[PDB]
Amino acid sequence: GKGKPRGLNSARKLRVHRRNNRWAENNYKKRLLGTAFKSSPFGGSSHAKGIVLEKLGIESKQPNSAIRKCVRVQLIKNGKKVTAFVPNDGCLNFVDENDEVLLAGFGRKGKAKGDIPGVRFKVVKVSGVSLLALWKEKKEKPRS
Amino acid sequence: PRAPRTYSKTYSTPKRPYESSRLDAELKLAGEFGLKNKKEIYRISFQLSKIRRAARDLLTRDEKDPKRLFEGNALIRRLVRVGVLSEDKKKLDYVLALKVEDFLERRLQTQVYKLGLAKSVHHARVLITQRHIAVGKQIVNIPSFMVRLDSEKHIDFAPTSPFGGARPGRVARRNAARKAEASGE
Amino acid sequence: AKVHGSLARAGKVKSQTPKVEKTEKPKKPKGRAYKRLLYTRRFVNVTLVNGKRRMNPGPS
Amino acid sequence: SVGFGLVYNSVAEAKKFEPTYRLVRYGLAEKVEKASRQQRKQKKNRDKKIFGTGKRLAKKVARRNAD
RNA sequence: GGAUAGUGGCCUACCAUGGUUUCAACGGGUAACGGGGAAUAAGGGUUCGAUUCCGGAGAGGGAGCCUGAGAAACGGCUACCACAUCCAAGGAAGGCAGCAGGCGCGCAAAUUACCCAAUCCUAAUUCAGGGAGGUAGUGACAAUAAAUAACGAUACAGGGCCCAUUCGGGUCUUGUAAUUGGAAUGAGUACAAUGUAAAUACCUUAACGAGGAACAAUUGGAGGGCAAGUCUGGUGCCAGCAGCCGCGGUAAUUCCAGCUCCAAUAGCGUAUAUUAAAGUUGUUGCAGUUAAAAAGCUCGUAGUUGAACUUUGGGCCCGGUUGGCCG
RNA sequence: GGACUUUUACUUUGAAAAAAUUAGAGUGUUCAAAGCAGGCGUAUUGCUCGAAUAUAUUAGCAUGGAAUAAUAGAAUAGGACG
Ligand SMILES: [Mg+2]
Ligand SMILES: [Mg+2]
Ligand SMILES: [Mg+2]
Ligand SMILES: [Mg+2]
Ligand SMILES: [Mg+2]
Ligand SMILES: [Mg+2]
Ligand SMILES: [Mg+2]
Ligand SMILES: [Mg+2]
Ligand SMILES: [Mg+2]
Ligand SMILES: [Mg+2]
Ligand SMILES: [Mg+2]
Ligand SMILES: [Mg+2]
Ligand SMILES: [Mg+2]
Ligand SMILES: [Mg+2]
Ligand SMILES: [Mg+2]
Ligand SMILES: [Mg+2]
Ligand SMILES: [Mg+2]
Ligand SMILES: [Mg+2]
Ligand SMILES: [Mg+2]
Ligand SMILES: [Mg+2]
Ligand SMILES: [Mg+2]
Ligand SMILES: [Mg+2]
Ligand SMILES: [Mg+2]
Ligand SMILES: [Mg+2]
Ligand SMILES: [Mg+2]
Ligand SMILES: [Mg+2]
Ligand SMILES: [Mg+2]
Repeated sequence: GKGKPRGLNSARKLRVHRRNNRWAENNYKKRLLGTAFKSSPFGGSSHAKGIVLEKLGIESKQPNSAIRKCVRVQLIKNGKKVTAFVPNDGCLNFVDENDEVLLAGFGRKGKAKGDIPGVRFKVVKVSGVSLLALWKEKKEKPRS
Repeated sequence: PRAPRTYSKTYSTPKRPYESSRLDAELKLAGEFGLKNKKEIYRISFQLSKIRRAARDLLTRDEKDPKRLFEGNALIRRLVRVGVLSEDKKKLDYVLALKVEDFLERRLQTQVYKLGLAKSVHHARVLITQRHIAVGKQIVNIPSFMVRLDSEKHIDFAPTSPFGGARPGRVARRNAARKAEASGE
Repeated sequence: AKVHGSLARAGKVKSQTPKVEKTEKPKKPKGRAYKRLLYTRRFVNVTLVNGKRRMNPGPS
Repeated sequence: SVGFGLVYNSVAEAKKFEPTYRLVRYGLAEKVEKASRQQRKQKKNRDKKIFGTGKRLAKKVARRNAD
């Protein structure tokens, strides 16, 4: 009958064994150990706000050739420095150094997006008025 | 610290996203019954789904099981009373069957058409929603009221409104103001 | 790898594409009447049947 | 239209069986309208910090006007 | 014995040497209050519950206690620690995890308003009090219903069809319209009464209120998965797209746009989580010769497991529920 | 009332079983989410149906079952009966 015990009393061996082999289950592990809070730039939260340091242009990966415009951001609640990407054509023009931006993840549970090595987070809101609105031309950038 | 005014939603939502066959079918149903939302189809599909489920459940029971009998014939008489279930086929076995169009064909904006008063399911929509027609003198403005069977005999126009006599309205009588101010003094 | 590449070219293509403004058009119905125009257009009066049925062809 | 109604055996039997806001609404008893809730509350809370009739302290704080 | 309201290592004297433990003690973690419950629909499961109900614990931290039937209470007191206010420098005072409301913190959360009219509570008590609770404001938290148009005439085009020797446009309308037609209605506006403690809105309802300058629908997408272009203009491995496979180095089905089109629709997108997909946690139900995976070997303790056999058979009675063919 | 009784597992049926939630009956909140209402006449003096049913699994309890699984007995007879 290969493996598992089948008796009517073997309940313990079975549930215990389940715990054990649950530990190889990635998602379970991470949820249990709490990598969520220990590791990870964000607290576990959806997003987090930080401040703009350097404006970096990362050369993309292969087989691709370009210059992915990015921003060095130091999380406010955290102090953790982390480099994010400024999406859409232009937009890097919108941000500037020493600014206060809202950062979101890149939908992969961590893991950098595409041809952009390292960058695990994108930008959403500079000076509190949303990238998109500006990049179109709805809102306009706050005073200072 | 009070009591929780309870609620629940009324529409399920199709598990596959972009299937041309289903989408076209849906579309045709909308364009034929004068619907604006695919949600109007979804809502019905969900009602149908919960009923059909209750049916399967009561069938797995034993024939002439107390619960099966009571609840079964309760659902059944419920279904016939609004002209969905066929009085011919009338022992849940056919509510297992059934379909959407049965429910669709029984809505107020449908009945308002299937007996004159429309010449257009859209004319039905507009009129109904425009405070015309009623059951008794009880005006109804819900394109999906679902006409109860022995009340089909009460879908006339309103004691208010034109078409049922009360006053031409405000646009017409504004034209009467135009006439009484133009062609004379 | 390289992180400090140029940045000058930021926002190049958008900023250099000729802004051609929209063209004033018939207000399409908003709601059920739209689903109706869709119904008649898709099915009732029908369009081409050149082999099958095309939903958005240019110089076809 | 649908509502509710009652009729009292005498005219005295309504003016003592009815909410006097209804008596107000009808035309029987005028509303002795007063200081706001917060106002009245505030007045009682001021009045709490005084033990006795008062005149004693008004005059002892009137003796205070001297030195 | 003592103490308690009272049992009790609750405490104290003397005496003994016991008590839990792989059937997992003790210890550690908990981004841990427990439960009713919640989310996910083949079933079994997985996940979650600070939060309207119940039970518990605290009132910045600790302890201590008065009063009392009941408190180790904090909108009670006392002391200490941490905060922190007032001063005339002698001194005196505070405890919003009550309602608002303010700073802070942040991804993340509303008015320093009205009332006892209701639901209920307390007192000496029909009345007084009640930020309990109710009203309104704030409020795309989630949820229900569902406007943004309905119908004619008409300019050719047609497919129907009787006829076709050959004019064809005739009355059954599919409708594309770059002329027109009178109709209807709440969105808003606003007497009136209704509503209400008072007001507000809602349901009602006078006088107003639709013709494209609206009273004017959005949010994404159109190479694939995946529903909708191989149209035109821009760019030229740049700028950018792209969850994934992949696009861009001059005719780009993907980028910047215009046109057209698709899907969903007062809502649509994104990020984080979680459930389904998942028979990739496998009791149901996984896999392990070569893809991940049988300990080099045998002993063997806990654990799971363990052949067959001991009143089987025959006979009689009673009384219930459906169903047959009669009614 | 007196006198003694091998211990179990399983299963059956019932009792004890807060409300809201849930499943589900009834009533046309104009429909729906909901609510637990309402319905009728002589509508100038009043008649009336309601406000169900289900679940509530482990344990404690109470009852029927005696298959399937264990347990106990009489060999140094210190057996069984009266
Ligand atoms: Mg490992
Ligand atoms: Mg690759
Ligand atoms: Mg910190
Ligand atoms: Mg009217
Ligand atoms: Mg905790
Ligand atoms: Mg928990
Ligand atoms: Mg809880
Ligand atoms: Mg917490
Ligand atoms: Mg205390
Ligand atoms: Mg306080
Ligand atoms: Mg208190
Ligand atoms: Mg002094
Ligand atoms: Mg507060
Ligand atoms: Mg919010
Ligand atoms: Mg009072
Ligand atoms: Mg509001
Ligand atoms: Mg509009
Ligand atoms: Mg668009
Ligand atoms: Mg396609
Ligand atoms: Mg092109
Ligand atoms: Mg394009
Ligand atoms: Mg596998
Ligand atoms: Mg191998
Ligand atoms: Mg081996
Ligand atoms: Mg070993
Ligand atoms: Mg055996
Ligand atoms: Mg026998």
